[PDB]
Parts: sequence; structure tokens; C-alpha cells
Amino acid sequence: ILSPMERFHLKYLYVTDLATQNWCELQTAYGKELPGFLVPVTTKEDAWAIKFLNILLLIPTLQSEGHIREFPVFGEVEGVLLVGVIDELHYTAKGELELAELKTRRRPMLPLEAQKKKDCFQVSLYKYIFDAMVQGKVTPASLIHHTKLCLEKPLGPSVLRHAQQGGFSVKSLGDLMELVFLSLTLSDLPVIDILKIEYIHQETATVLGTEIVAFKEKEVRAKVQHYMAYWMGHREPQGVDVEEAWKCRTCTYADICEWR
DNA sequence: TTTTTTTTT
Ligand code: SF4
Repeated sequence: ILSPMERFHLKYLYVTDLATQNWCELQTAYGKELPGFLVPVTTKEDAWAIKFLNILLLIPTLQSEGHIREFPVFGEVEGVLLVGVIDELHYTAKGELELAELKTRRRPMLPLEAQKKKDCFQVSLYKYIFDAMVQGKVTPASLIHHTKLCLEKPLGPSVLRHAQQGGFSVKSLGDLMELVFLSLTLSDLPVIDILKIEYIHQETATVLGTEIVAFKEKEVRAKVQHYMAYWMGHREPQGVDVEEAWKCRTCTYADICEWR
């Protein structure tokens, strides 16, 4: 009678949350039900204000220096707000906007095909959200409705300090959101042309493989439509296929999972 | 709710 978002008290979701769902949807569900395993700010209007201030600083950096790291992304995807952080964004020598996702491994082994499908899906989500932000499909009203940010509340001295040191003078969280929308959509920010995953050995720094994700919008949209169907409560969570039963060996919830 | 990172007889 209650959806998983309501039962787990989740106002939105993380990008990796849907990536774990590609690994095993039921394992992601148990991770939210039983969490016992798995700038100074004590409020959510400031925490989102800091995220906005970083966006307003990384947009001009990317458009001049041509290389930024830790770029926040957010947006509503089939009824659920999705939040994430892109690791790297830079312009190639040819002029393409590339997304670099570095994945370090302790053992020099090639990544499993099951691991790469989870990783290919994660960066595709990053592009799915990024393309929507820079094209005007992510509005401040869309953010308020899902996060329940109170714009009437003033931002604390923690943020106004971090803002005046950056040269910008914030008055309200509302004025900050309107500049973020304008800067994202009116600064010639192109779509992401290349999605590149790289697997690196932690010690020897050996390249364990390079993945250039073949992005297909209709395929990506279809999967999150299916994945969000669980979170909104329109279907029951599903475990791994019988072929991937080796995942249940290293799963924390193997001794309570009735799928197994 | 500050997102994610990384798996493994
Ligand atoms: S035991 Fe297997 S099916 Fe059950 S949650 Fe873990 S990985 Fe998924």
C-alpha cells in the first residue's frame, strides 16, 4: 500500500543507486531497507546552495580551461528525481565534450561483463541527466517539488561567506536557482559526445581496459522506465537471473533473500 | 540524504 520511496523515506535517488539496480534490483532494495550493513552546513537549503555555487563555478571553468572534475547533475527521470556527480568532463583536441569515468581495481583483472553493464549504464545516466540540464528540461520548480526546498528561508552565513569569496552575492536560494538555470542553458554547453570508461590497476597504473559507451537514448530511457517502476511501487523487485547466481555468493543479504 | 568509490572462496 506504500511505495518503496515512501517506505524508505527517500525524497530522490542517487545515480549509482540505479547502477546497483543494474547489478541486482533486489540487492539495491535491501540496501535501503537495512542500512546497517553496506562546507559546514546543517540544513538542506544550504547543502543545495553549495551544490549550485559549485555548478556556477565549474561552468565557466569548463568553457575556458576545457577541463573540470566533480560536476553535479540532477533532474527528474520518469517521476523520480535523480542526483549524481560526474567525475570528469573535458574537451578533446578535436572539440568534443567527453565524459571520463575512472574505475580503479586492486587486482589486475579485466572487468566482468556484468560489471561493465552496470558501469556503461551509470555513465549513460550521467549523459541522460547532463543533456537534459543544458537543454532547459530541468527547471527549478522541478527541483522544489521533489526536494521540498524552502525558498523563503534565507541562506545561512556558511553559504553567503562561501559565495562572497567567489565574487558572487547571493540574496536568496531562489535567486541562486534562477542563475543556475540560466548559466546551464545559455552558456553554449553542448551535449556529451563521448562516454569513456577506463579500468586502472591501483598500484601498477596498468590500463585494464577502455570502454567507449555506445549511447542509445531509446534503450537508456526504456531501462529507467522499468527501474523507476519499482521505486514508485508499480511492480515488485526482481533478483538476478539464474545465470548470474554467482552474485548471490558475495551478497550481504543472501541469508534473508527469498529470491535465492 | 552530503554521492560515490568498489567488489568477491
Ligand atoms: S541474494 Fe542474490 S538475488 Fe538476493 S539480493 Fe543478493 S544478489 Fe540479489
